[PDB]
Amino acid sequence: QNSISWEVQRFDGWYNNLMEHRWGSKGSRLQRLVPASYADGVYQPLKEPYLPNPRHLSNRVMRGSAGQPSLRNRTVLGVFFGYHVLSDLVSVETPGCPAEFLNIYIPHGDPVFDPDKRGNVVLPFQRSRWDRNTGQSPSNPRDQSNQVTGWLDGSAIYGSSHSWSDTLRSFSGGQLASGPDPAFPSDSQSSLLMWMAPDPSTGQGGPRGVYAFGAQRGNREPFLQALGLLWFRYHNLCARKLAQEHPHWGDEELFQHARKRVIATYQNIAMYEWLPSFLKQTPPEYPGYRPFLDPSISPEFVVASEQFLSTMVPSGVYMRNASCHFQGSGALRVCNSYWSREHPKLQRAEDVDALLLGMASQIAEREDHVVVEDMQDFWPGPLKFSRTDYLASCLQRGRDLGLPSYTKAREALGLSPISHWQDINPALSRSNGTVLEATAALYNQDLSRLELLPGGLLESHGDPGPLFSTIVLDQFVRLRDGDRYWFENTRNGLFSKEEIAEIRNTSLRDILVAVTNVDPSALQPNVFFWLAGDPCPQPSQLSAKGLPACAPLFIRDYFEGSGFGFGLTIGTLCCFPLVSLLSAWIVARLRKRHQTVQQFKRFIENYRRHIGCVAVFYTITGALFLERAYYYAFAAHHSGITDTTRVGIILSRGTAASISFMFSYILLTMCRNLITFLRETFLNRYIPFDAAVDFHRLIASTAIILTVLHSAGHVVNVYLFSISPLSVLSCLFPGLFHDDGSEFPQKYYWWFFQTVPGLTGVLLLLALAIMYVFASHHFRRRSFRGFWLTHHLYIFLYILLIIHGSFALIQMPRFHIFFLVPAIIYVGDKLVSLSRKKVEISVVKAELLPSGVTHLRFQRPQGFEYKSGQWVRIACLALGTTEYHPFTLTSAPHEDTLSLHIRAAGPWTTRLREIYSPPRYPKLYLDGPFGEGHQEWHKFEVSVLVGGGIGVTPFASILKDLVFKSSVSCCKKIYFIWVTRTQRQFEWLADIIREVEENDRQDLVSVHIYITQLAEKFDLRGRPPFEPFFNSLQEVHPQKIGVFSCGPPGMTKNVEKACQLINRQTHFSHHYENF
Amino acid sequence: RLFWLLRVVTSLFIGAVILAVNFSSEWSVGHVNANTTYKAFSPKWVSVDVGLQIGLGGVNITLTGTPVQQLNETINYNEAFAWRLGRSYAEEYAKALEKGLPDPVLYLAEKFTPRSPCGLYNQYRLAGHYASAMLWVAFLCWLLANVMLSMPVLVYGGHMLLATGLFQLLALFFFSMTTSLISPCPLRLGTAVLHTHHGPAFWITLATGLLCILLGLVMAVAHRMQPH
Ligand SMILES: *[C@@H]1O[C@H](CO)[C@@H](O[C@@H]2O[C@H](CO)[C@@H](O[C@@H]3O[C@H](CO[C@H]4O[C@H](CO)[C@@H](O)[C@H](O[C@H]5O[C@H](CO)[C@@H](O)[C@H](O)[C@@H]5O)[C@@H]4O)[C@@H](O)[C@H](O)[C@@H]3O)[C@H](O)[C@H]2NC(C)=O)[C@H](O)[C@H]1NC(C)=O
Ligand SMILES: Cc1cc2nc3c(=O)[nH]c(=O)nc-3n(C[C@H](O)[C@H](O)[C@H](O)COP(=O)(O)OP(=O)(O)OC[C@H]3O[C@@H](n4cnc5c(N)ncnc54)[C@H](O)[C@@H]3O)c2cc1C
Ligand code: HEM
Ligand code: HEM
Ligand SMILES: *[C@@H]1O[C@H](CO)[C@@H](O)[C@H](O)[C@H]1NC(C)=O
Ligand SMILES: *[C@@H]1O[C@H](CO)[C@@H](O)[C@H](O)[C@H]1NC(C)=O
Ligand SMILES: *[C@@H]1O[C@H](CO)[C@@H](O)[C@H](O)[C@H]1NC(C)=O
Ligand SMILES: *[C@@H]1O[C@H](CO)[C@@H](O)[C@H](O)[C@H]1NC(C)=O
Repeated sequence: QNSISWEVQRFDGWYNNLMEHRWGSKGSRLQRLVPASYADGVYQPLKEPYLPNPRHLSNRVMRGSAGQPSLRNRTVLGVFFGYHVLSDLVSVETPGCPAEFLNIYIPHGDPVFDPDKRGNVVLPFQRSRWDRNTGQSPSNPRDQSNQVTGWLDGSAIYGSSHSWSDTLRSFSGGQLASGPDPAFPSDSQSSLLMWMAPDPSTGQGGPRGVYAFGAQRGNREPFLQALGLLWFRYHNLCARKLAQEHPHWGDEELFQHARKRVIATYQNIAMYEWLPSFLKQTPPEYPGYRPFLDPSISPEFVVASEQFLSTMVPSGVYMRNASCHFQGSGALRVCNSYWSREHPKLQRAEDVDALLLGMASQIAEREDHVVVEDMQDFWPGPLKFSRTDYLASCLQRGRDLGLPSYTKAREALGLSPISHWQDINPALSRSNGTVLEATAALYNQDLSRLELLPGGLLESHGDPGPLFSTIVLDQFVRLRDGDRYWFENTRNGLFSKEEIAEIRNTSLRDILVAVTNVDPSALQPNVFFWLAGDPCPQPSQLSAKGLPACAPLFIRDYFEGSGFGFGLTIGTLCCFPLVSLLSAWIVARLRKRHQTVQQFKRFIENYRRHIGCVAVFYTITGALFLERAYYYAFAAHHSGITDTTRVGIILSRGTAASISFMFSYILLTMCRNLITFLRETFLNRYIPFDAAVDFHRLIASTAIILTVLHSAGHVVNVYLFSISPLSVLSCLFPGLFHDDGSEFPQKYYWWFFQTVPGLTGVLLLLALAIMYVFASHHFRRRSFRGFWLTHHLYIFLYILLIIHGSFALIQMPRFHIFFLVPAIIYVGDKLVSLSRKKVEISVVKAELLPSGVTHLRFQRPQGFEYKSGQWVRIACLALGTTEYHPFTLTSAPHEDTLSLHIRAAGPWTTRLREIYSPPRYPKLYLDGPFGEGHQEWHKFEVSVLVGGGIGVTPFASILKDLVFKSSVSCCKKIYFIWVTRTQRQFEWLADIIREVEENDRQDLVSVHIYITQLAEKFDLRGRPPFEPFFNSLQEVHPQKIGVFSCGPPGMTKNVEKACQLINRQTHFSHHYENF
Repeated sequence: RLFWLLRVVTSLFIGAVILAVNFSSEWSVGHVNANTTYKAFSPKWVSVDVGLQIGLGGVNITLTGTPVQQLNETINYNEAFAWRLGRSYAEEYAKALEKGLPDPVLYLAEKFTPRSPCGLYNQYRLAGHYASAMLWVAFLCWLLANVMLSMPVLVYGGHMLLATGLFQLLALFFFSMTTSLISPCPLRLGTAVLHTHHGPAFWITLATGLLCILLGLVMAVAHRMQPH
């Protein structure tokens, strides 16, 4: 189909070896040379009581001057090409997190980090990524995972994946996307791609000046950017040459051919040019591709390679042009160039070529324990501190990973054992060996403890130590002999024999000459060495004298300017009640335009079912809250989020479920058809259905209290989030946050007014304040339409309460689990109460009676057929709203002009009495009868009608109808007994008793009265002795007798005990009817 | 009894399209016929037709050879990677990569993986989550518009038809705020490109929302000004 007659090399690394498809891949795990050396055995790192302090170990041995020349004259381009190569292979620097630190503890009075002797100061340090399937038993301790393709496959130029190798390509020929300048890559791919760390010398952390390379952090030094740009420009050069020699080729063909050529040249240079110079001995040879060698990067390789390359970086890097005029003092200092965004010198391709030609001529530092101050003191700080000791972080990483000691990792490689400290480096102790003494004193003269960084750096005289050399050599031999796409493999079919013999004759001078267009006589044959004959000598060895000083330290303060704004936002949230209060106030002003034990016994007797219901409800809510809070505090919880926010998260997650349940079932409370059906069943004897509104208000108050607790907890949380680094936030809410090294978290107002939970929570706070203040007792008595207009927010409330949980911040949404059944039932009951309609009665006459009762009488609609003991609910619209209030009828069915007796007991009733005052014009909206109309006293020869307290309302209708039916039709001797406390509001009932006594001439109904109020009365102008009552009843006349009763719990319990104590020997049914 | 059959047809069609669209993986549909590499350990290029389908809850990626049997193997693939709150995407991608299914399918699956540069996962995990919750809300409203019409409260049964027709165009917006970012992300497949544009379910939701918004309004205005 085309000219790609080979198997294109994957970017991720998979499918490179036939048997194991996973060996060199993006997120593979490091394969140790020595069993893990953790503290407990699995994942705990050794620490300061056991091993010396990193910041005190660094200061003693690895500190000295900066003007020492290398013993083998290795130019600094070698050092930084090694830094480049060793980012193609291994990368264990990005902190994977369930956030876990192991901080560095500075000694007292450190002239750099603790200058003013402020007791103890802490340098933060975070653990790196680990393999999720390891670290759970002493059989398999925790193993880390490098995040780059573990082959030498140009995984630093083209990225380590395929979605990455696209975001830096232009698809215009085979070319990587450049910017306005053809030499430099496109800074415009900065976010979501590369590593953004603030320049520690100024503070700029913007995406401008962050190029697009294949290594996530290649901008860490201009001297590493130089090689990045070199390889970028070389790819573009060879690709455009391919285009000018094969014009009809596409974009993919050019890209893949140039890519394979660049990868081959890179592998050749790296291996057969850099290794014989890093450690001064050549790789053996190339045997056949070995499909069984394990090319897995070890941690000891990380330590050796990188933490030994760090020993020879100089203080300042030179700069020279083709004829080496070392100006472009001009030697740009290193400690001021970390993460430089735009450098005023390196702004054009000629300056980058000058930097390369200057590095290729400057003899890097010498190879020993001494490390310059530009890394030891002034290495850019990962978080919160802007500066950090390097060698005190490399030791923390060596003990973070399970690195061995120096005597344990010197016998697992076949190397001889060492006797004592003087025998670590025999040549060092021959001249000023007072550093081995200083490091023995630190380790208490215990030789088998060297953390293998100070042990390796102490053995290296002019080359890497015998320990580091073998690790690096055999690791690279395993990398080459276990790689299928190795350019010297004749089986993969990438290059022919002459294309291999041509790639294997390419040095770094050829690439520099091709890219920088420089004459080949302005450089040296071996760029990794300066050997007294090469052109353009060095002016003078670069000591740290005459260079600009390093930019001093400063601690970074999240939540620094935006504290006043945070306090003001909290104060404004708290003054939501005041705004609604003022609005409702102006609305009102505009609308106007030994005995105590018996008392407690009586109280517990009346209020048994209320106490039961309240106790059960609060038990359920407390159980939900306790379940959530206990699960979070100390239980089976993955302790990722709970580090210092235990209190806040416990509070929020505990109150959330309780308030969701309370809201769902406060919706359940207000369904009146189900209640009208239920209160005429045995359920009423266990739970009272006449206190639904009191239960409603109680639930509402409790829910607002718990909601205030919820909001306060979330405010504390939002504060504790605005001071947490990005590396911690990026694994509490993954997917919502990403860890590029900018490290600055989002401000408070982002959490409040730019997130769905925060925004809808502020909206819900406002709606709750409005709905709760407008519903107050002192604000609904004034205007029933104000109360009625706001309360329709509950649908807006139940919309917001679904959006509040619509996210995966902390947990899954559970409100829709609670909200289903109550909302279904409530909507059904609303439809039932909205289907039927009855309206527009006309009030015939309404006289006003004393004691509060207002006798009301209205005409009977034609279709109105009802029974004795049924209530209707009416609303007057003249004063207020269409609010249906229930009232029991007090007229016999045979009588026209249905009646009512209404007792003044609050806002609506007092307003209605005011409306019908001065005797009748307004018209109500009667809504039909609501009852079962139980007439079961026809089945009993003799009945006993008992009514108490408020329950004597329907007995007027009952008795009038009963005497009328007994008279007209032509139930023997039915008795009526009513016991009241004061007989205050029920005087019309006495008038009706008189009217019934006068009507009946057949002597059917006999009334009896017990007033039972002693010593506290007005004289008004005994107890109901049910015990001998039934005994005399059956005696005086031999009648089964009904004793139906309606009243308070005390009287009905008393008559129950009586009829039961006297039943045992007629029927005495005792069918307690609640009208 | 024609009008009764018409009302039943309208109600049943609206309910069926709501249900089908909420569970359909055809909101964004791309398709192309490219020349790609089949799989690892072989240098042979194939001729296939590749296309993905995004459905608020995961993607379907289909690799089908123009000759189904062109390299001694039959090429008919239809793989699904889902990102809804119930499941996880990275584990599915890892299992697919351990299996060894063809390279273009793995590539198009990788484009949507979490932490990929294109960032195509966290705007498809939330938009497809809200547009699948505003289509469970425009169902309880259709049920109420079915009930309030059965027991005639049509004066209040003509507002559920303004709520259903609005909760559909309130979910045709969350899935409309995603093509703004899927456009820059490249999808080059060998020598061909892949353009993903709105598919059937989007236009069907648009039509049904317009129909309900107009029908509720017209019936409410009629039964208000003329209860005929
Ligand atoms: C979105 O994707 C999902 C997931 O695929 C779809 O749901 C599935 O629908 C199918 C269709 O009925 C159900 O039936 C399954 O389909 C299997 C398809 O088999 C092909 O793919 C295999 C791997 O998936 C592959 O091995 C095979 O060919 C390869 O192996 C051959 C050897 O066996 C070899 O000779 C070939 O050359 C090639 O290498 C097939 O091409 C089918 O095999 C089974 O019968 C299986 O039951 C699935 O059950 C459904 N998924 C689930 C989880 O149940 C869904 O429909 C898609 N969405 C839409 C809108 O269509
Ligand atoms: C003759 C008569 C018969 C009655 N019959 C019944 C009856 O059969 N069933 C019945 O439930 N109530 C009945 N009531 C109670 C009567 O409904 C209340 O007095 C009135 O509805 C509300 O009073 P308000 O709104 O003026 O004062 P508010 O201050 O609103 O009254 C406060 C008290 O009344 C109760 N209440 C308020 N609204 C209602 C309501 N819609 N339903 C029940 N209780 C409410 C609350 O629980 C609260 O404790 C009757 C009252 C009278 C005078
Ligand atoms: C203290 C605050 C509240 C008080 C005083 C209060 C009081 C009332 C009262 C008195 C009624 C109706 C009384 C009647 O029918 O005449 C009512 C109805 C209602 N209230 Fe509240 N309520 C309060 C808080 C809430 C809250 C927080 C909700 C939230 C759900 C709420 C939901 C309702 C509901 C749903 C109705 C139904 C009214 C209907 O449609 O018939 N109430 N409230
Ligand atoms: C500062 C204001 C508030 C903030 C910041 C806030 C924040 C949150 C957050 C983060 C959650 C969990 C997030 C999620 O997973 O969806 C939550 C859940 C909840 N919040 Fe709030 N909230 C606030 C105010 C309120 C108020 C006033 C209420 C009262 C209704 C409330 C009721 C709830 C409820 C019921 C949940 C339940 C979560 C669930 O669905 O399971 N919140 N809130
Ligand atoms: C795809 O490959 C076939 C193989 O013969 C070739 O004829 C055709 O031109 C190619 N088309 C594209 C777009 O690559
Ligand atoms: C190199 O720098 C010197 C410094 O004066 C300058 O004279 C010369 O033109 C530059 N370019 C060369 C030598 O190509
Ligand atoms: C091939 O041999 C050596 C290896 O670097 C080199 O010096 C020589 O110039 C090369 N010959 C060429 C490039 O013609
Ligand atoms: C290393 O460079 C210095 C710089 O002048 C030179 O004197 C010395 O001879 C060089 N080393 C060797 C082995 O030539």
